Amino acid sequence: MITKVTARNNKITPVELLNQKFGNKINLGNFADAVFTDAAFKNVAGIANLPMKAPVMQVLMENSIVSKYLKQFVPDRSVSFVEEGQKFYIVLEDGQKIEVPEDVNKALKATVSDVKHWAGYLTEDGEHVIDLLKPAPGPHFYVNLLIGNRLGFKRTLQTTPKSVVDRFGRGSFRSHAATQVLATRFDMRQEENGFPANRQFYLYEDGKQIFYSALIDDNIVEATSKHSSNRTVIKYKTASNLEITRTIFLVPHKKGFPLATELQRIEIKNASDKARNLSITYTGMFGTGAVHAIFEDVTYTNVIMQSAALYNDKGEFIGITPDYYPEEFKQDTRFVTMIVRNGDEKSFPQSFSTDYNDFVGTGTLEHPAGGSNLNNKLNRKGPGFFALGAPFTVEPGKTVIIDTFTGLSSSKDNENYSDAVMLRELDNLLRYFEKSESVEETLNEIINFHENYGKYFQFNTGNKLFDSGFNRNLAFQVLYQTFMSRSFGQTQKGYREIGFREIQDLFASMYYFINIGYQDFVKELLFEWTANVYKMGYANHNFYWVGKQPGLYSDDSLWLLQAYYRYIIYTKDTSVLNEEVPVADGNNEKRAVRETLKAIIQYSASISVGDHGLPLLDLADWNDSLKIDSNSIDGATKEKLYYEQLKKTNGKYGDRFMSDYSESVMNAFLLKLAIDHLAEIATLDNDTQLAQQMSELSKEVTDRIQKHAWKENFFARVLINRYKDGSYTYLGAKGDKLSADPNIDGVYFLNSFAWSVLSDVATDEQIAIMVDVIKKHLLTPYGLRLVTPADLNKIANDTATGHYFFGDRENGAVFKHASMMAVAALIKAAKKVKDNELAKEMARIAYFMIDLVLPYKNLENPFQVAGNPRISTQYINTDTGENIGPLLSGTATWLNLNLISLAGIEYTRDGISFNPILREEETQLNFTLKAPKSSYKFSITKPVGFARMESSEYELFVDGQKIDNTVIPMYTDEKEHIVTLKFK
Amino acid sequence: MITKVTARNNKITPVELLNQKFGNKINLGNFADAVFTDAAFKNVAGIANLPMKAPVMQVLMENSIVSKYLKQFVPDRSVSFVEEGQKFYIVLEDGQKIEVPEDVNKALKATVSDVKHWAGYLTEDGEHVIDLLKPAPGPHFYVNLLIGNRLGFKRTLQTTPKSVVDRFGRGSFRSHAATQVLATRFDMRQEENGFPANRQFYLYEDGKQIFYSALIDDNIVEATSKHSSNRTVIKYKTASNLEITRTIFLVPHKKGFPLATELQRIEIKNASDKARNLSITYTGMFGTGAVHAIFEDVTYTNVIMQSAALYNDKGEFIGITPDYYPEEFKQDTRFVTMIVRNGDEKSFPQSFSTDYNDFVGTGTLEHPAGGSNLNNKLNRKGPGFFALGAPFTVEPGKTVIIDTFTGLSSSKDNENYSDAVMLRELDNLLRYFEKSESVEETLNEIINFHENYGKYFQFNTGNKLFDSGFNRNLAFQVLYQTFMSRSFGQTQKGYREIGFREIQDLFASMYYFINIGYQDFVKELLFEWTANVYKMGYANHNFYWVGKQPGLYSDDSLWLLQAYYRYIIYTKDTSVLNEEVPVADGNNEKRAVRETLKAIIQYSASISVGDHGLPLLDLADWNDSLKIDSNSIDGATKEKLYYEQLKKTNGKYGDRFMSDYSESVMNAFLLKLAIDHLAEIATLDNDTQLAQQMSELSKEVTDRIQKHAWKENFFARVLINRYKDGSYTYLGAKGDKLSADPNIDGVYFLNSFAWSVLSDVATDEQIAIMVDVIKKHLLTPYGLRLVTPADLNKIANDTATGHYFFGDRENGAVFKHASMMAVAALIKAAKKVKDNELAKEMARIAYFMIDLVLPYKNLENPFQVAGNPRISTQYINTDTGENIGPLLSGTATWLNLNLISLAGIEYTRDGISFNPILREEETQLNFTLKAPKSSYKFSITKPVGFARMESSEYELFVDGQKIDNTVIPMYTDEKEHIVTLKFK
Ligand SMILES: [Cl-]
Ligand SMILES: [Cl-]
Ligand SMILES: [Cl-]
Ligand SMILES: [Cl-]
Repeated sequence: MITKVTARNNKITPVELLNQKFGNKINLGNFADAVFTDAAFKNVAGIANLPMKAPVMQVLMENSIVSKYLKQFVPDRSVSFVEEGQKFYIVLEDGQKIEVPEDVNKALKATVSDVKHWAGYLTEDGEHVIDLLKPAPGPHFYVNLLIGNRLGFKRTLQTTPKSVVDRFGRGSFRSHAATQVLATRFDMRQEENGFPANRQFYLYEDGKQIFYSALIDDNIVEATSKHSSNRTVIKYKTASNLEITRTIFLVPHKKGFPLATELQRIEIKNASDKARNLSITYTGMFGTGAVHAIFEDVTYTNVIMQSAALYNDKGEFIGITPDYYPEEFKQDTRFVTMIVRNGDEKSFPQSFSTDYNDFVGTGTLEHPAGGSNLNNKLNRKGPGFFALGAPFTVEPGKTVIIDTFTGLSSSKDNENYSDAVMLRELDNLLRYFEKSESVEETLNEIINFHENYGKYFQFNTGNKLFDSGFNRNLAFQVLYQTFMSRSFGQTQKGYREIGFREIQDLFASMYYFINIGYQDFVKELLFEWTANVYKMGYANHNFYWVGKQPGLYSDDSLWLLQAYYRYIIYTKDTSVLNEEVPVADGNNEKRAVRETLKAIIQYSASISVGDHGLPLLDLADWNDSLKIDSNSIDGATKEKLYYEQLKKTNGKYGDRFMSDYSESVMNAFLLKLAIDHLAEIATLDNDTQLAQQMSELSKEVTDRIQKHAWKENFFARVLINRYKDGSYTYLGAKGDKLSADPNIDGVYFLNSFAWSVLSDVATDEQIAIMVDVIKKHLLTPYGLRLVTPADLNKIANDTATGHYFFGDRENGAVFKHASMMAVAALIKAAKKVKDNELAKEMARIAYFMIDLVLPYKNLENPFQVAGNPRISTQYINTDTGENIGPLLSGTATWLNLNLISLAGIEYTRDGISFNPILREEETQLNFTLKAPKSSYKFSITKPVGFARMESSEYELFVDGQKIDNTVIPMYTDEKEHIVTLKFK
Repeated sequence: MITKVTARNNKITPVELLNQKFGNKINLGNFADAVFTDAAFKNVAGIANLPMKAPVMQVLMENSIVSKYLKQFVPDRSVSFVEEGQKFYIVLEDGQKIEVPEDVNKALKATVSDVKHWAGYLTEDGEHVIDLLKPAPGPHFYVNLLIGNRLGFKRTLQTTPKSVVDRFGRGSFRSHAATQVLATRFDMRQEENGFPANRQFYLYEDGKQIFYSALIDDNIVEATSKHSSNRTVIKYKTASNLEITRTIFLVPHKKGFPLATELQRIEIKNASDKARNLSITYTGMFGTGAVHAIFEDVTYTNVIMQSAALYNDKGEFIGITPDYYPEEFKQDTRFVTMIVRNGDEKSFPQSFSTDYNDFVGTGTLEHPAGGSNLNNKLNRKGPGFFALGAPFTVEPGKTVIIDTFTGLSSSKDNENYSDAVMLRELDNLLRYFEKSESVEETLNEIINFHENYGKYFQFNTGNKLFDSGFNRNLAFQVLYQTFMSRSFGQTQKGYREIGFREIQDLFASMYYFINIGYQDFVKELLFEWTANVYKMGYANHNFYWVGKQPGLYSDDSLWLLQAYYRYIIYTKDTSVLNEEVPVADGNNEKRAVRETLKAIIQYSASISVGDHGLPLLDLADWNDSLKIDSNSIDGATKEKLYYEQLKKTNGKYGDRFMSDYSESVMNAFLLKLAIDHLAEIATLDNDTQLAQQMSELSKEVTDRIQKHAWKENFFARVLINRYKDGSYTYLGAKGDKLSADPNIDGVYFLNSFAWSVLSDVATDEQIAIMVDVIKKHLLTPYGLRLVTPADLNKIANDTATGHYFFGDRENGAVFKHASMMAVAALIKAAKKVKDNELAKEMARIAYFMIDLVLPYKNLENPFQVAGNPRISTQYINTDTGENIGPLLSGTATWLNLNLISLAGIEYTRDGISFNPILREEETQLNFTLKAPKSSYKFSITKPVGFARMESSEYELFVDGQKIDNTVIPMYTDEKEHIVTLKFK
């Protein structure tokens, strides 16, 4: 009877149909756009020969002239617009070509004139200039991320403030953890991160609204947004020649300031020849302290608070704070204030409202009925809506500046906390920003800070989109992730703690922090992670103020050896091994770092191992889908069972924990690398016993991996020990019996390849075999997928039943973080494998994948690939090519490592092992590199084609002297050194 | 330095300041309104002599003419408007009285003209007629609640659909449990129950928007809403003489229909002299199946679904369904369809959109840029936004009808479930509603169903607001709560299961259901609760599909004896005692109801008792604040410990469980009543052994309560057993040492009084003493508070510190459910106490409290008392008098019981024990009463003053015969009997 047609099962698209109906009576070009004319999909209206994919028909339908014109043909007849000469015609299925009227011709010409820039463009400094009327490619594309600065102050990760701002300034603003200053919204749309009033304001004249910052109407003649490094600037021009500018940024911390302050400066220039008597109404919504009650008890969120007014020492109203009854919601105190600067005069708000219903009245948020006559009523309840009002006359050619300060003080940074602390810190803040120029000086301080931070590594290639993308945008994102991990963004809105394994972010950022004088901050972070390791060697899976989930995931601790290795090899600072750091078990116990590193290795190499001597998988490892063992145990449980086992069987600590649990081959590689790292650290520390022990153990673990985990054509991913009849014994290579694709024998995991190489286990021949498998079965037109299709229900039960349509997340996506770990392996191998043709191929795959993740390239075909042109996104949908959020991701961290590796930089025992791998079409590469006590300018030349030091002829010079040693010294002479490499 | 002034600490209000500057220069009347002119509160603008409190200055400020005029004086000068003759003047502090201009005079006259009806009015049938422009007293005031009908079908409480509708049709619509059909909103405002698009639509003419159902602009000349029993009707008239009517109701279930369907009929009449070519765009937002991911992973909610189109057998598009990938979200299937009826023609939508971004475009939801040219694009992602479009020409004087059907099919009502089941059920639904008249016939069926249901008891007094409020509105609410408990409303939006103790709702509703032929449904509910009792006698605290929380709260099982007693005494059906019902412990074990009732009593009278032989409190009882014992145990834990104790101490089952846990005196009263009830049931069942055992146990328990819980001037609330030195031994009477009010010796709990009387434990002298304490310390100007101030930290560290400002919830509110249980006690005692002056006083308190809870009285001073004039609300704030939500409450259930009790009806062994208690000022009371096999007309007359059968002279007649027996038979002769009572 009734039938159902899904979006995916719909037989044909509008553009396919347009081509069928017109493709051989007009030239449709390389791109076109079309819409079905009715809900049964039999006819289309389209337009030919666009420069890229873009929703042109949608914009044309918003135009009353074109819309009316089309209704003489649609819906019963299909039509296509076509431009010949500089005239537009409409075409019918029967062949009639009708020259469109003059007014339709103009509208069509204006609409197509700049399609190539509809998603905006990048400045030479990598800032995104966005048109406030144009459609968005996707919900992350027009988003900026802002951060404070708590360097030099306590608990930087846990206390730095953070904000998200879209092109209209929508979004939210948080202090520590998920403490909301301006309210988050948890609703149906990814596009809605915050309550809609946040950061927005209205202008009035003669009691009538003339402007709302989140509404572009016919009275707005220009409106653009510019996302830059740690600030957003939004500009509008009215038909009445008012020029409005909004600048939004977070205040860097200073002693005595509130823990979080977001500053929004509003400049209003009267570019007309007549004075105007205006007023502003500045609005927003404070976040609730009772976040869970938004779901459970909205009335509770209202009754537990009231609004309160703030007054300076002269008795003048300055703004609003939401006042809470319960003690648990009094440990933070929010505020909003405003100063109006009008010539000589400084003034504060003259009126306010604090009840959304009274403010909107019979109107809407875009056109509030009470917006021009604020009622000065302090609301007895929440929610903490606010509106602050002030009048000002602005003379011809003059500007009025309104500075707004929104924020929160907290017990997290103050003993003996009460709202009296907020009032003192707010006074400190307002005194600091009393002089108009202080706001611009602080903004310039922010700009200069991030510019200085980025100087660790700077590309100079003349592709300015690439150079700015790396030198500014990626450098900022890696700083952002060091402080914020994966805890905040446009669509990351729930409370998330710091995952132990996300020490990875420091792998890339540590060099940046060390080269602006913050080596001690890097050490602090290393020690903070180290305090989340237990005596036995497992780790809290997550931490924030304290740690939780002891040993729940099997990979976690192993990542810490990579962090220590990177730090110690770069700085030669072995003193960190002797730091006495709290053990995660508590009871006031401390242990030297060195002994904790040994314990990490002993847990995964000796105690928590399976029948083949490889680390147990436990609940899961890096891959949360590998819920292979349904009766897994965490580390606290394992520890108790382990001591009971040693007593029952007369064992000694360090003996294996006995079980039929499955083994993680990826953990085996992380462990082998960790052991190598500790061996090299011990050698640098002149600790001969530990170096010998670790070198021997590395050899042993390598032997176990080769004997038990190489399976025909790949390193397996999991070894399975509970089927003694042999029905299943491994997952992750040919013959595993677990493929869900009839055309593939085996399941193949990208990380088995990547980590076999990064750990220096895979032989050259094993690499060649695995790369062939990757080319055939893991490399898609959108990049390297994480794994091939598997049927894990044959061995396990519940991370089962699929949740995604093909292309999304676990159903076949390109996970860009994993893709970048594979690229790290491809680069490392391309530098050293003997076979130059294997090296060439691996480098081609590396650059292919980097090209699919570089954010600036999202502006090449933005309405297909979406993403965000200044900030990474997490995955590529393999059905559509769309880059899909969230923003913060291991992608950015490993992309940074990978581009520096391709430029040739690896830090080793004796200095910089220099071995660059350029693109085949590049003939030059130039960059600068900072070190703590020296600097370098690197220049690389080569012919077109693949070239690498392993197989190509070259000449290397340092400071004008031809040298044969490709390990460049780490200089300490406070000079700039010139490195020149010329391939023959 | 900076100072802070809270809403509550603000020294003086605007009206206080208006009175101070003008109160002896003009007569400000009984009511006035005022606003501060600026943020420092030094001056005011106000208006004199209003008929009630109302936000008049707010409405005046929305008026351009009045707002401009007031700027000649404000903010520097205070002003008051005043009306002399029928002309308006403005007064200044210096005495100047200024006749205001004529345009200002007109605006002022118009604004004040109908203030007394700004919150709407009630029709004679109790329906709330609401103006769509006027402000709301509070967020529950303009709300209606809708319900389906699953009587005659399986799992009624778990499967009946339900909806919330405000005056604009905003809100949400659910199937089983918290399954969302139309999306709920969990955001900052109590006013926002649903996604804003839900139920709303636009009209277009010549490509231009002319109407949006949720926007009243200058082109709307009339706009009202009428909330009635189980439907809402919203009417608009445009300046162009279009008349638009929306009717919203839930479809009663029929075999073959979807489990949930909400029908919205839209009627568009062209009351002009020229035909109009119009189109409609009908919108909404489907609820997500992944509710938790709205908070945790919004991107997930989008990617797991796509939109799909629906087509009838002729290939015509009919609507949209959101299609889900994961199996767990495929067990319900949602739909929306639409039919346009235009003269002879029936048509279906010609276009649709399913992407919110494409629909709104550069516009707003109120003015969407894509609303008149839907794109016919099926969205590959969620959220499930929908817009259905259709054109129609409407001739002069003619009407077009658009019927919309929104709903969900479910596996909860169908084996072998898939979306094919939805398509079949939708076809059945649309075939049923093919003929235009079927919609009106179903609506009339609903109206007639609720009118017939209410006939069990009908008041006929000189007050139609009271009569309709009881006979229609309260009767509906009690039905609603029988099906929905406390699980849904404007602000009740989380998932809530059925609380065991909320069997209370059936105490009132069972008589209504029995008198429309649904006695078997009442039995089924009794058996359903009985299956949530464990063998030992404790109960699951909550249940829905299955039960949970075994014995967590100590009072739960005892309420079931009141339900069985009411049922058995009314019907004489003792057969239910022999029903074999599953025990909550499972393992396919069943037990006869009789033995389960005995076990309930044994648990609280013998096993789970403390040192005084009274029931243990456990975690808490009816009162969730009595977390006195921090090491409490649930029933499963207690049962395991109990069997171990019987073995260690050589005991027998039925012996006391030994502990120092605290005892609940309220539970002792519930238990004593339960025992009396089982004794009487056993006597009716001719079970002499059980009757004698229960009568003896009642005597024993009464003696325990009198000996151990009467403490000088009150029955205590908790006995404390863990302080062997006597430091504390009770809570709830003089001398308990636990008061937090220096002026009160002791803590007093309203329920100690109420349940001591309802259980027939309190002596007349005890009642007199407790009523005195109540008058002095529990009776406020807003009614009976639940408890006096207590400092429980002295016995239970681990506490709270309070969470509310004074007046709200636990900090001193009038909890209206508890107030009604106390009124039930006051009525019971007033009928029987020997002292007529005590009876008179208690009846006065009873009617005082009833007057404060009757919903229709919320329209007397609505901007102060708020609430909802058709539906109860939960509490009264004792600082302001505001009635605060939520809507569903034990208030309605016990109000219904109390008003019937006051009218004189109590069912006893031999019939109807008739003993009415009228108001002193009443001289007559007439009502009708239905019984299963007879009916009654009751008439009572008396002179002014207090009269009751216990102490006043009267004559009682039945069918014309004077009688002395005040127990009227329950007749079975299918005749109407006339009962006449005349007090002398
Ligand atoms: Cl994000
Ligand atoms: Cl993996
Ligand atoms: Cl509610
Ligand atoms: Cl109580």
